[PDB]
Amino acid sequence: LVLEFLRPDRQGVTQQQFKGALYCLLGNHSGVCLANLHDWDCIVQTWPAIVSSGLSQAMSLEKPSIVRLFDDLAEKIHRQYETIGLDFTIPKSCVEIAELLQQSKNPSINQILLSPEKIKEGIKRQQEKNADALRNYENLVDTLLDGVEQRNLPWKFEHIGIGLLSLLLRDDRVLPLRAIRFFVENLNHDAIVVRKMAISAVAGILKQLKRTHKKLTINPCEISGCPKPTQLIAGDRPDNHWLHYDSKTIPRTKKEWESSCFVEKTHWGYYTWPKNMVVYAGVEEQPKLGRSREDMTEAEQIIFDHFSDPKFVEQLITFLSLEDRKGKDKFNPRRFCLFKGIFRNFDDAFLPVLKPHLEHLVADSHESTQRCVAEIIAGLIRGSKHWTFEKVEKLWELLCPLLRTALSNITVETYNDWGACIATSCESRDPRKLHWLFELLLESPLSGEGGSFVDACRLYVLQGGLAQQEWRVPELLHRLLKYLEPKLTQVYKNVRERIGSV
Amino acid sequence: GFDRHITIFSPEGRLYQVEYAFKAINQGGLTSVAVRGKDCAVIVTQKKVPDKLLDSSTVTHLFKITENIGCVMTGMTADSRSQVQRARYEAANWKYKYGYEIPVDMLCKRIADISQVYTQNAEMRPLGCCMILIGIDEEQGPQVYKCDPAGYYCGFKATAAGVKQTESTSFLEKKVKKKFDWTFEQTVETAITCLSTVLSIDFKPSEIEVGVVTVENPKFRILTEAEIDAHLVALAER
Amino acid sequence: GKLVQIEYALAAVAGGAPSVGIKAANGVVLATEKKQKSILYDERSVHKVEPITKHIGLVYSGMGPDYRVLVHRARKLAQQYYLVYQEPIPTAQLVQRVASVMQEYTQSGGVRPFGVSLLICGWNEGRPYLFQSDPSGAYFAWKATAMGKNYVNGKTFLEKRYNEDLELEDAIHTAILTLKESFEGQMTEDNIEVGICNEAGFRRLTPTEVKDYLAAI
Amino acid sequence: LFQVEYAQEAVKKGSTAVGVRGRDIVVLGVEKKSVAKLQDERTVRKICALDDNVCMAFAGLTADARIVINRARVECQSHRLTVEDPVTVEYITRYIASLKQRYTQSNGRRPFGISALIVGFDFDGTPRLYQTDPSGTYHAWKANAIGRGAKSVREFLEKNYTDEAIETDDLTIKLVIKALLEVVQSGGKNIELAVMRRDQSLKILNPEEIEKYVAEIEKEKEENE
Amino acid sequence: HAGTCLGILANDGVLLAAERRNIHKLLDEVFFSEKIYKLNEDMACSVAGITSDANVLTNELRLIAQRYLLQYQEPIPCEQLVTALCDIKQAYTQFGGKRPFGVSLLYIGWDKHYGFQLYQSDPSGNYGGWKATCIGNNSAAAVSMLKQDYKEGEMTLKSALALAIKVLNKTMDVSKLSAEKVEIATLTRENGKTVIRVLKQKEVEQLIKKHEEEEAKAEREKKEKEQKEK
Ligand SMILES: O=P(O)(O)O[C@H]1[C@@H](OP(=O)(O)O)[C@@H](OP(=O)(O)O)[C@@H](OP(=O)(O)O)[C@@H](OP(=O)(O)O)[C@H]1OP(=O)(O)O
Repeated sequence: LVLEFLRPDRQGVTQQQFKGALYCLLGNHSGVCLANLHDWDCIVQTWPAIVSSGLSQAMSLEKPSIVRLFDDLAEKIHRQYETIGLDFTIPKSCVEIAELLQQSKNPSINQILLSPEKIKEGIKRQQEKNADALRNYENLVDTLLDGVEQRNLPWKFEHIGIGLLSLLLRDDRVLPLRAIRFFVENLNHDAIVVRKMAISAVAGILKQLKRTHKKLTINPCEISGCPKPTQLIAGDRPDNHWLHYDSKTIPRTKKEWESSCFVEKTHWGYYTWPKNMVVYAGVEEQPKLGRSREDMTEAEQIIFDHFSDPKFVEQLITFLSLEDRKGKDKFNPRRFCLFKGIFRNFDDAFLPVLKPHLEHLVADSHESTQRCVAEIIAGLIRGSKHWTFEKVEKLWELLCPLLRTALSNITVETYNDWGACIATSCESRDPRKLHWLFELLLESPLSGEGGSFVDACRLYVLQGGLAQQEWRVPELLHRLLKYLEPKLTQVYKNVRERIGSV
Repeated sequence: GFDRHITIFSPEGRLYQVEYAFKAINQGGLTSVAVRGKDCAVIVTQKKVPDKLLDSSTVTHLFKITENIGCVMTGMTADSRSQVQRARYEAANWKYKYGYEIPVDMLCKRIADISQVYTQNAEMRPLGCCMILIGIDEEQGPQVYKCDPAGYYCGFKATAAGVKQTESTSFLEKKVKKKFDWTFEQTVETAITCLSTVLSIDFKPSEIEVGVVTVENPKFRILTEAEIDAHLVALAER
Repeated sequence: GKLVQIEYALAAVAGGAPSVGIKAANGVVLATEKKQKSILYDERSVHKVEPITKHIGLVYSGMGPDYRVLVHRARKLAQQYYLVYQEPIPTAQLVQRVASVMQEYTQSGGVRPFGVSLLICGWNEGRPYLFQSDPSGAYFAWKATAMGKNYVNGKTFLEKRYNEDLELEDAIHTAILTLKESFEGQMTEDNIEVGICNEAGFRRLTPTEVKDYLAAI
Repeated sequence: LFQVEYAQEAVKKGSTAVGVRGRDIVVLGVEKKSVAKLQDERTVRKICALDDNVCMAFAGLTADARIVINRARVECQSHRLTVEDPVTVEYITRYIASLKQRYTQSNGRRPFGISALIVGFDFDGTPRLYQTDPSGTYHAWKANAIGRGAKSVREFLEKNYTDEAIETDDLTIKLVIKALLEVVQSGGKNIELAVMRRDQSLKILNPEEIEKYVAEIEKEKEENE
Repeated sequence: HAGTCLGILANDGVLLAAERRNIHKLLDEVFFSEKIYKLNEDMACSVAGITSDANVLTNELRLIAQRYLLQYQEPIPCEQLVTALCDIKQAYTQFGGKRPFGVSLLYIGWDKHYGFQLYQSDPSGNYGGWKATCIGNNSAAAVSMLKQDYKEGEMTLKSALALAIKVLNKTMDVSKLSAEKVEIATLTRENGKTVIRVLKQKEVEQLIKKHEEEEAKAEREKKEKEQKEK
């Protein structure tokens, strides 16, 4: 009945009735929203209706109150939304306790034990309800998608619909393929607000489309050859030595790369070994990279086709390059998540298309162009975790020159963004795998070719990477101390402060 | 918040200090009644001399603003004298500037306009006094007008000020609703009966002070104790 | 705080007696409720609706002493323009000048803002003009407006009744109807004050004229 | 006290300005920050001519600088009207420092909030460089820097400043460019340089001219390597 | 952010386009003149504020220009007019016993010294020269849109008007752009005289029609491209 007032087809609805119905749908500050009701059946009716209210004819966006109500309805829905079921099966263990509760004397009403036929009926209804919930979820995505594509819908309503669609990312199921196409296509939508909403959604879609990686239980004592002391000794020990970064240890070969354990996370091994320790499976067991696109699933194919097309990438790079706020812009980790997902899922399939853009972005000294490349570089390095040795070596041959040019061009506006890129790339990774970058920033941080301030920025980016690898780089920290000790009395104030921090 | 301390708006939209000024008028403990008859206007106020030592002539609440205009002041006495001096100056200035005597309505507006300034500006407190001006307007006949600390002014067929103003207004309303235009004797009787009923005093001539203006004699006249006694004795024999 | 004082001043206007302004093709009508508290009060002694010039008149909802200060300033501003340009002041010009005085009181310290909202009607160049000025000093041009108690209810009633083409006589009737909606007791010629602006200029309808309009309704 | 400290924070955030006093040329160089994609750079200056013989570079709040610069310019003309002589660089600095000491209102952000490097030539022909502070203290310096990276630039200037460095007008311009180049990284894109000269009007070098000097310093660095 | 005001500078002219919004049905269209007030013969301004706020600021700006004309008998250069008002705004903010002006203004003008120019003044009293800029409601979306579509040194008044209609359509909360709800003024030099002309409703309507048909052609091409891909 409340939805009838905001129906677009209904005529003679009047401004007052439409405004009143929106207030009923908004709800009280405390109480039933009536538009965010948990049940899918209620949400499927309310969400499309709000989006299609734009064509109502009783809607005056020109009046300020109507816009405030629509913004409040969207804000309340976003703040009070919670994921809604989709599967409600109850485990057998719970039913056994329930049967005992039915069969309990004292405060007991005599009742027949549930018939086997009755128990079967309950299972059938629950299966129907869960199937019905899934049907509603797919319809809500389809109906909301129809609303946003309406020929004559005010822009505000399209924005409200795209936000509602973003709330429908599930985490238990991949998004309907039509929605995946809309979000990848809307990555380059003219509105920045829609573009940011698409970036967040596509990064989530990439996690849904991610293929699981196998893991192998390992004995830390066996690989080290150490006895693994019973007492809880903490810090560097004989058993933890392999994790430490050593120049001789770095694999630098295809055979050595396959042989090395590559533990990854920094915390493992410092205080005690976990009862079960997993080092990841061998490359052959792990999901095959470099698929031909015939193998890729339809959802993966949609992301692949758009990213592969040169024009789509060129537009995306230009939109990413544009400044949004002057002096308030930052790394934006959501952009890093999108790139890390693309590289991890597609194994550098789009690396040739992105290569011309990356070279140009590094050359340009503009703060915005440098920020965009930094996010891609951080995602490219992080996405390379499960890549084969041949692929990782190729990425580094391209990356080492571009990073050197970027560090040379580091400026007050972009110094923080470059520090974030190095820190994000270094975090959660084995130091031995990232040996190319560690050598790159440690070769001559205080070269002095850039000048003071540039030297301090280069020392700062190196400091961020060393901090991320904690205790797993006994060398490198020693090498930096040796490099810094002669220059301690030869540095200006900006460098001196950075030397003190490092 | 200082809303109560100074004359600035409260969250409700009310200025408390003006309300406190109204409380001050009642603090004196004296009540004044003014009635407008067909041919005359009369003012009666209770006069209390607390000490035998005080000279009776000096204690008065009835003042002559101009030859044809007289007033009754209810409230803080020093504030009353301040308003009376301002009204007298305004009346003289009007005759000098415009060549004719100020109308009673115009004089009440001028005092009320000065009263508004006190409500708007924090530095000056509102004056806790009520001015009732009686005069004969040549064009519109006898006129009774009352000025408030709020700066409001209005013309009244009959009006009261002081501790018993609410009770006095109720007695006056009944007489005004019924009856007819009153003669001078009836108008003086109405004011004295109203004050006597509210305060239950059976006033002796010394207790009440009476001021009158008539169409026949426009000049303001304060009745002598004997004249007040003649009205009181006539009221007793009725 | 000055902004908070303005909000508080607006509250006093809302608590004030209801006043209605309607602009029609041939004239503007300004109507106000003037219920005397007691039979003792003399109805003819004080007038809520006041002329500023031959063609300009104003009505208010809020504190009356504050309203009087503005009417004196408005009358002075009209005379100053007449002396310099030898022509009646445009209503829009007067409203801009009256608004500036209210802004001065809000900006200054040690002085509370005015607690009165002014509805100003004028006729210049053969066009009716109706304007509203706030304690803040903001002014808006309104085809119809209601101020004071139940202003929100009155304004919605005005929306249904108002027609783009209306005669002044019809406009007077709807203005009286708007006051009737929020009138607690019987409406009489003494209870309501009505002022009309036309090509002739602002005039306060005599109580006898008000009685005739009330009888028709 | 607190107001003076707040003003000092504003100057520290300001664009770096370096000045060198040379035998025949006083050079003022200020870093030019990027503005916005659709903005026009003509409005932003940071180097202003107080008079024919005096030039000023400011780091601090832009609005406060406009008021101080206008008041100083009116004073220079008033001094010329009263005494018939060009203002001494010290006299204009003293006036600006006094204006900083009093904003003309009790409290009311009395420190102006701009630190100024004032460079120019006296009627005698003596080159002069002075620094003004929000506190109202004014000092004379052979070379000095204000704004971001000022302390680091000063140390470079202390080592670099020498009789050889100020020997020729080109060398003095190069010294200003090298010191600015440490705080601001780029070629001529982010640097604005003004040369007062001797008995000549202030000249702001065109972007092409500054790039040529920037190119020469790079060639000297390569030869030094 | 009372109302959106958008200025675009083009090689042949500068244009100020401003939203016209009716908060209440009973409000009259006396203030429909809205922005593009006309400071002088060569300058015009748009205020992101209530009409009462605009009148005090516009009247002061007109007085400054007239004072310049009385002394020099030549029109005030555009930068000087903006700088003088900004100094008054700064003084109110800087001095303790004053409240800073809350209105942001957009200025379009032609001067002999720098030609057609567009400027923005913040409530702070700081001004900037902008090739294109927006103030008022939904300013952020417009500035992002302007940066994406503005071509520096290739803009023409006709291209600028088309960009304005496109950016206004996607930033203003009108729902459907109409000639009544948008006001556009153009400053151009004809002969030796600067001409400020508010575009007529019929002319503005034609621009909206050209934008609508162009959008339809793009939509038709997009559907055809999808069909070709299928
Ligand atoms: O084992 P999973 O649950 O699948 O997730 C892990 C792990 O997450 P947890 O340590 O929380 O279990 C990592 O760390 P997070 O940063 O996600 O906490 C890692 O992330 P990095 O790549 O940043 O190291 C990556 O998660 P993802 O790659 O999805 O971000 C990885 O998942 P895989 O086993 O799929 O690599």
